[PDB]
Amino acid sequence: EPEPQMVLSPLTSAAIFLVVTIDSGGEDTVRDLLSDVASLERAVGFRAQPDGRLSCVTGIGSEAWDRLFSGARPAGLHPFRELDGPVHRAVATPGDLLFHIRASRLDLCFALATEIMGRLRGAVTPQDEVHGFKYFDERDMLGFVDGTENPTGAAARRAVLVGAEDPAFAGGSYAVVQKYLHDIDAWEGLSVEAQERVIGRRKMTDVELSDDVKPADSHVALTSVTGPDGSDLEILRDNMPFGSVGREEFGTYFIGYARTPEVTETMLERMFLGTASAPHDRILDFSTAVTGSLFFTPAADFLEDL
Amino acid sequence: EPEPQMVLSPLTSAAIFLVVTIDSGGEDTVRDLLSDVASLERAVGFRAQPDGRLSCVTGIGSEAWDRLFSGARPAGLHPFRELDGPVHRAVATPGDLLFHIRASRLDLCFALATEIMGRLRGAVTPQDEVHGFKYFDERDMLGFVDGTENPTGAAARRAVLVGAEDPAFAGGSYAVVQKYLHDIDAWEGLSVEAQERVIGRRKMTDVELSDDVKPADSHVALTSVTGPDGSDLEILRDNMPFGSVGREEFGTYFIGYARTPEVTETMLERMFLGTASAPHDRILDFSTAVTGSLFFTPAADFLED
Amino acid sequence: EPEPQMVLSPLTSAAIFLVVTIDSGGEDTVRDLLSDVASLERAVGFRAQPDGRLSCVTGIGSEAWDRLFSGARPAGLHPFRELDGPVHRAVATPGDLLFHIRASRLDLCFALATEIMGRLRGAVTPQDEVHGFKYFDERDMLGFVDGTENPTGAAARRAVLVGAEDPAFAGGSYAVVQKYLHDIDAWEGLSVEAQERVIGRRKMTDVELSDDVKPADSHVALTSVTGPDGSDLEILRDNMPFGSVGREEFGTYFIGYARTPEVTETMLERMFLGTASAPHDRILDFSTAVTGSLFFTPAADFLEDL
Amino acid sequence: PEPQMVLSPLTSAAIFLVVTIDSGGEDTVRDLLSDVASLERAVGFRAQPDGRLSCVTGIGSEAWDRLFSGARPAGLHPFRELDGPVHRAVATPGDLLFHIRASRLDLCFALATEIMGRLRGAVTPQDEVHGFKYFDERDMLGFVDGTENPTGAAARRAVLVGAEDPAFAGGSYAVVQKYLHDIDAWEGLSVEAQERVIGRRKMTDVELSDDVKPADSHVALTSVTGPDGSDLEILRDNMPFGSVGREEFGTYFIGYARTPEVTETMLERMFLGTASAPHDRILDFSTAVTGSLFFTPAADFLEDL
Amino acid sequence: EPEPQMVLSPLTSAAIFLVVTIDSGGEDTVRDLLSDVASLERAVGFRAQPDGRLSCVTGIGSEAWDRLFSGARPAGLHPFRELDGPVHRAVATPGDLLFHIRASRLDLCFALATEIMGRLRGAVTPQDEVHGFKYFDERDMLGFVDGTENPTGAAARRAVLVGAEDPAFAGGSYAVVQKYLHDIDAWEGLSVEAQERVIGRRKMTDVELSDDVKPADSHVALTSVTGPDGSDLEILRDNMPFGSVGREEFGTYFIGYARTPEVTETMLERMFLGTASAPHDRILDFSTAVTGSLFFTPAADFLEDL
Amino acid sequence: PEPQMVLSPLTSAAIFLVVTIDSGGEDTVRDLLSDVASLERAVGFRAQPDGRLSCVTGIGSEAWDRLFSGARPAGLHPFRELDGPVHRAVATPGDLLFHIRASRLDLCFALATEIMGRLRGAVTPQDEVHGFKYFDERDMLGFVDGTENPTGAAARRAVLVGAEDPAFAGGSYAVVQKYLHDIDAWEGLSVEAQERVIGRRKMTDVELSDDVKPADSHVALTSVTGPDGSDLEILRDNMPFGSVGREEFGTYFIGYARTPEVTETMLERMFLGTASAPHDRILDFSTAVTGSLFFTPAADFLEDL
Ligand code: HEM
Ligand code: HEM
Ligand code: HEM
Ligand code: HEM
Ligand code: HEM
Repeated sequence: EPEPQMVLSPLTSAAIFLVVTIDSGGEDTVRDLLSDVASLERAVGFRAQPDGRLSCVTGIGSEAWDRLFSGARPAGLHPFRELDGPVHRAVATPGDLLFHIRASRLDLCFALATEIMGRLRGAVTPQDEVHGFKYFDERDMLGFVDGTENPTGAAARRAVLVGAEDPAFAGGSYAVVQKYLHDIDAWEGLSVEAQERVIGRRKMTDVELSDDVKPADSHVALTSVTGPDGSDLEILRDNMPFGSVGREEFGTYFIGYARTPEVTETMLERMFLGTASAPHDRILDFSTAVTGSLFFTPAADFLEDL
Repeated sequence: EPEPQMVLSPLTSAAIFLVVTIDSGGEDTVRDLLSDVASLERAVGFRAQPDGRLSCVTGIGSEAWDRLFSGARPAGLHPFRELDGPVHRAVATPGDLLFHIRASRLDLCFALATEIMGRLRGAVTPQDEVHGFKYFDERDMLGFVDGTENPTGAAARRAVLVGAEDPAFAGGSYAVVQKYLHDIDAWEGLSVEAQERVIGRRKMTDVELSDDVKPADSHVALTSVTGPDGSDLEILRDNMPFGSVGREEFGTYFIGYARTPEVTETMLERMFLGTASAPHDRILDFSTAVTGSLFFTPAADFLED
Repeated sequence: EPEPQMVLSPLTSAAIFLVVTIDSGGEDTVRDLLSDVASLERAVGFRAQPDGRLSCVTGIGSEAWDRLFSGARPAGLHPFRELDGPVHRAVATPGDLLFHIRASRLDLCFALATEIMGRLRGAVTPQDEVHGFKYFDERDMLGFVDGTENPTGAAARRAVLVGAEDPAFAGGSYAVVQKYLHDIDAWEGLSVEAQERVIGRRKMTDVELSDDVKPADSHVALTSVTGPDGSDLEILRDNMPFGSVGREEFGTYFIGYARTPEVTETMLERMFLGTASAPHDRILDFSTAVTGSLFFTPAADFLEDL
Repeated sequence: PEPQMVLSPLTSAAIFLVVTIDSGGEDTVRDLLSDVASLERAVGFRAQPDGRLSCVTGIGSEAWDRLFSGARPAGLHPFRELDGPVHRAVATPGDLLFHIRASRLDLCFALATEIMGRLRGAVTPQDEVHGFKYFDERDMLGFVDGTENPTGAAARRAVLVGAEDPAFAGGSYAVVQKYLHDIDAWEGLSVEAQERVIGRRKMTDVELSDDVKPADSHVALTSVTGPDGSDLEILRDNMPFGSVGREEFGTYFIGYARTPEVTETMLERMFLGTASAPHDRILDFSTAVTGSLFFTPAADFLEDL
Repeated sequence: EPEPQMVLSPLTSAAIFLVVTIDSGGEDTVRDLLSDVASLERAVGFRAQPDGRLSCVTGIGSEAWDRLFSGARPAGLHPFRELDGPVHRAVATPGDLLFHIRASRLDLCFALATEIMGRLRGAVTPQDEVHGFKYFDERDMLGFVDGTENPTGAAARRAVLVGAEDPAFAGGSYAVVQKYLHDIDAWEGLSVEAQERVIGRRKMTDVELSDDVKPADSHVALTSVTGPDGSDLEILRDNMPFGSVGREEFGTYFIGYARTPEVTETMLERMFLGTASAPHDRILDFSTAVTGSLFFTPAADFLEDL
Repeated sequence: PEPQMVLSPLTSAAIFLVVTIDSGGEDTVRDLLSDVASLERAVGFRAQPDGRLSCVTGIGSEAWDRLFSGARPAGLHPFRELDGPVHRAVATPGDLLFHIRASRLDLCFALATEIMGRLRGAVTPQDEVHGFKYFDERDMLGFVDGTENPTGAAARRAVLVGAEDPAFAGGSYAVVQKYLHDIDAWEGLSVEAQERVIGRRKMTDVELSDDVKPADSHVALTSVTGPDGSDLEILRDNMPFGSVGREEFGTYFIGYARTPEVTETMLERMFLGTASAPHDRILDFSTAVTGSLFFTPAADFLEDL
């Protein structure tokens, strides 16, 4: 192979998501940083082994790709597509670079973020900064276990990493991000049985509701899709809660990785636009998307060589 | 008698500091919450034993004290006193309640803060909310180990908890908070040897500089105070870094507990106003205080009733 | 002076409860063992320090007391008082000796139990043996967090240990054990909101229900008692799940320590016989007591000197 | 093809559940087999990564024929009784095996509860054992147990069906026997005598040298080389269990191998002896009270049902 | 109390023992260091809390005490007394200062030792340096669990700390050190049953041999001594293995603390000189003492204020 | 082909043992080599999983010739002395290397004891070092040590012999050098000067930028690009050691590579210098007192003797 970035990371309990745009003239500064970001990851992380588990995944948007590089583009790379649904909208917001920084402790994330933004001062404009924290039993802001059906091992490699279909960019992946805010008051007004019907799984035990009872507009129903192959289409997610109690913000930061954006984009269409049997994903009646961006996360080797 | 709040907490790596003012008419909602805050601490924390190490310490300001209660006031409770130094200023900012929430993980802090603010929606106005994280070798935002000379065990009990000198309020303590922002660019322009001269200890090994070489305007020099009998006056600190990379905010949230505010206030006067030997604490040449408040943290029993 | 047993133990995640009767002629063998039980706890436990957290608490029943010792009896010691409620029955079952063994691992518990019983074979007859385990995040078999409102530190010392009121036995405590079996099918038939009404706290978050809403026949309602003093009366509980899936046994092993049995017995009367405003504790509609015994757990120095 | 979790990390707790399928139970069983992987995830995922919950499902010979039609695994037959001059290996009923392992008992128990909940009415329990690791991987006779198990690629090659039965590649054969030990007898031997029974040193777990290791020692009789001269290996995960009230001290034996021929050879040598050894001396202190053989299919085989 | 030094330490798995003599003219350097040793302990240790468990206990010998201080002497302070037995001899070797440094990791021990010896360069001459490590189940070099019968809690405070019998020096203790080397070949030639008869406990299970079978010349027999009341006289031990495989050195570094040396010295006389019943402690047939020193470890306050 | 445990997890304790084979000792050493894997398991198994005990056994050039029938690994020769204008890399005797690592020194010692137990009489100790990692991966000079080692596939490729010497695939080449430091001298430097010697920042471990990194910095000289254009990498596991009484503060260097050409190049650069650098400045505070090269065979090689 070539070495991929740390897309398949161990379970980590803290994250920083940084989205920036590249200012006029910024391209050179950015190119230098990209070639050093792996060694900054080691500088910050190595001394905190082995509990640290610090990783940084760097992604580049469609328009930024063309400013930074010439030659081939990854096959799937385009701007995030707005979805204007009957009721709900998936918005598009600007973002040229993504840093998805993960570790077992927030401070490690922050130390690496500090170093990266230190090198980019003057070249970039911050668009989003989120400090995420996992709840102690892998629960999210809605109180459900979040992560359970993610693929693992070889299945994950198959679902997430670009291969032979675009061989110049093998080891890469496509990341979609959306920042969601929740109406927790509304959510907390449902009974548990009602909430389970929205998600499609049991709250306490995390056992999937049987097909005979799981609503067609439940989240798990609409995000299960089968390919042309008859095989299930999979993504790798690492959703993180965030918020502020003083400003009444409670949020889920969605990030989904896939070997092609077509998979992630299909799931999004089903959620926002609905199907024959479902107006839309019921989870969107409690969750509003306020950002939306798409990035390509190259193989590690690609970045080293600049 | 009394169970104190969890003022002497184990080392914890995450904190939420929440400072609020009480709206007119809010007093009753607040009173109910104060009587329940211990049981919220257990509800959220008990199931995360024993790694969770969740605690909440609740403090009440001088003006709010008068709105909430009648009868005795704690002897030492007054508003934070501004210090207008020749060069540096310690400001005073509004705050009626303090929640000092600590645990081994941020999410536990957040869950408890959510519960508290949920019960207070409509009664209070948030003034400050800070999510702190300790760096992995007890270092602070300036890269120095932070906490080393805090008292422990019986020395800490003696330094922090109100006793027989104000017996109605035994088990209590006085908390001073200041939010500091640092000029990291300036700081990182000093050599390590220069930084050590600012703090008064060695950066990598955390060994105190010897008396013959420690500057008089170093931080450790100015915050060492001896009482009339010649014994050292101590406080208990739990400084936490915080920040945002995007907005270039790099901060230290200072919190100091003491059995009387006179100790904390003296150290502050020495830092801001100087001594014969020292114009001011050199650490203030890299650190600006943007909040300042004083609270009394009652014994736990006091709140139960 | 006196050093209590390890009644106030840290949280431990395994236990063995062993209840035996003394055969005729067994008294001398039991007396020798009682003087050695602390040294066996060291023999087994010391090598697994400090993770091990092995503790054995030894309790003696009312009629056993008279066969083993002459001199003073602890003031509160009598047989367990059977409760014959309108609906639900707290039975009293034989028990001369209790060994309440706790540790962070079952094998340490088992090792100690093996050594104790090895010395006592010939002289005792086992009546009950339960291997208990912690379930998830301090949850019991009904899926609720169990322990939350126990007292801690000074408050626990005062609620549990005999003092000046019985000075010959200061450092002692009274233990009540009852093995409960649950009807899981019935219980799972309830909505979560209905279950929360039975217990009197929220299931997921373990927040207590407000006075505004807490039923009077909720468990938390009936087991809250304020003394003549105006102060609450507290016990220390360390309930352990146990069971067998093949036999459909799902259980809670209740053990509660108190400085006098009057406290424990009142809570039991409220639960089984009811109050002015509540027939009986609704928890008993899904929980059957099949054992019941009371024991005195002497101070450690009492046992040493035999 | 993805195998089941036969090669598991070291785990300190286990539940072994053996059941028979009632008449008419076959359809309920087939549904459960297709869901058992997702129950494993539901129960286990929230305790990652310390949980290490795994369930291996095995199917007996007669049950295989009730549940499926067409080709059978080449090696699948009922456990063969061994009627030795002194010691006997009995065969007991069992159609399905759930070998559930984790770092904590409660994860095992939660998964067993879910499985048996789906099978209520279709199956009858024959055996349920809750096993625990004892100290430092010791068994109930006080010896370290596991030391010579194969690891990594050697283990993959010893336990997984391959080319020799390609329709069932990814599978394995599990033999289970529940043993009870006569501890009184055992503890009457000196340590040196016990070492001669096992074939290794008690405290250090170093193998006895070939010049002193008896031919009727356990390690001697269970070391078997093929005609090509290579060692024939199995993967074991013996677990202690017991009840102190009943004076029951046991070892639950489970051995996995790519063909039952390997496991069965070792068994014949233990029970029936060799030219130079009447039987395995360990059987003078260990009685088998169960005996069953199961085929543990590749994971994909179960998914597609 | 006055604050004692960390004589009662948790179980720690690494130690450095440093014994030095003070050169002529060294006295002042030494006095400065003694007043700073607690703050060096915090500097080195604080950043590794709470896994670190670094402690240093500082002791002063008889002749050094007179060079360093005027005022009272601790009542019990004298040079270690050589014991010239019929077969075995307890030697006395020079030592003015003892640093007993303990932590969960060797590097913390070493960092503190480096700081201390750095301040004393020029003033002192090293006599003994041992780096000790605990075997993984609290076993010593002879393969027995070592530490089992040590006192804990209040019993330990009573056994080790000076009180009202020498009130000027309350909070202090007396440390005896001896470095032993073992004849492992001889030892390994005994059966386990024979080794158990030497020590007086069971090897694998660490259960004491019963009084009716424990030999009078076993180690546990000769180091059990009762005071006038018939109460056991106890010390606190923290023996540490050490060794060098290339030089065939396998050793136990003995350190025992007591409130008066009379107790420790009694046990030593019994071991080396024997009694009416026992020629000498059989453990000495496999263990040779090559050092011997006695130190007083003052209360921490005493060192602060010089 | 199964390698030894060259690529180990991070371990915080080590023993390095170097011996020579006495005349006539060769049969004894051959026996031990065939058992050393089973001794690693005897001692380590019971301490799973925290123990992480591993033993890597290396054989020198002249020992190879005395011990083995046929072909030699391509790269095996005696360590070549380097006689630089200022600093000298000495070559010292050593036939056998045991590189023992674990999370705790007692496991290391136990295994070392057992090995030397079998070898007493047949070998002569030349060096024995008990190493321990500082609490944040620091070496005796106070710098983080290990940061740029390769990982995973990159490491597998830089360390393990492949098809270029197919009889010995799975093997590796180890160079050891024991270094003693002049701490007094080194502590005389400012932090900025020390950073110039190493080529990275002290506290943060960030590499100095190319326009500030000296050419005689350690990181500068031990960066080597092949004829390939690609970086040439070794795998290091340097361990501090020492004795405070004797004023010895040391770094035990061990580097593995798939050919010694890589390690030897870096050594020439350090000791003999380049176009723009007299020698590695680190050698101005570090004296090598040993030097040997060994071949560490595949595990399978040793098993079959
Ligand atoms: C708005 C906040 C979101 C929350 C709180 C959330 C939460 C959840 C939860 C609780 C599950 C069930 C457990 C699990 O398998 O992780 C789940 C499954 C999943 N979610 Fe989401 N989700 C969100 C948004 C999204 C989006 C935007 C997508 C796709 C673009 C997505 C894709 C999935 C997928 C594919 C599954 C698994 C389906 C399967 O079971 O086979 N999620 N999510
Ligand atoms: C089936 C047997 C039992 C189960 C499963 C059970 C479970 C629980 C649960 C879930 C709670 C709420 C959380 C907490 O521990 O504070 C609780 C509280 C309590 N239980 Fe029980 N319990 C049982 C039997 C008993 C018995 C037999 C007694 C007394 C004799 C008792 C006394 C208490 C007390 C005093 C409280 C706390 C009330 C307060 O909030 O002040 N329990 N129990
Ligand atoms: C009856 C209870 C059993 C006990 C307590 C027991 C115990 C042990 C112990 C202590 C060892 C040595 C350490 C090790 O390598 O794990 C061992 C090795 C072994 N046992 Fe058993 N065992 C039992 C039954 C069985 C059975 C029924 C079989 C095979 C059918 C078996 C096969 C093996 C094998 C293959 C080895 C490794 C031999 C080698 O060193 O190459 N065991 N057992
Ligand atoms: C080679 C030196 C030594 C070794 C290897 C050794 C080893 C042991 C062992 C294995 C035990 C039994 C377990 C325990 O309670 O710790 C023990 C007990 C004891 N040792 Fe030693 N020991 C040594 C030297 C000494 C010396 C020199 C003394 C006293 C001056 C001493 C005093 C004791 C005492 C007081 C006990 C406990 C007695 C009681 O059981 O009530 N030891 N030692
Ligand atoms: C006194 C002996 C030594 C000390 C104290 C020492 C210390 C260090 C330190 C602090 C680093 C920087 C952090 C890192 O990347 O690990 C480093 C890097 C390195 N050292 Fe050394 N080192 C020593 C000897 C050697 C020797 C003898 C070699 C080679 C023969 C060597 C090869 C390397 C290599 C290859 C690197 C990384 C180069 C890169 O940055 O790409 N070291 N060493």
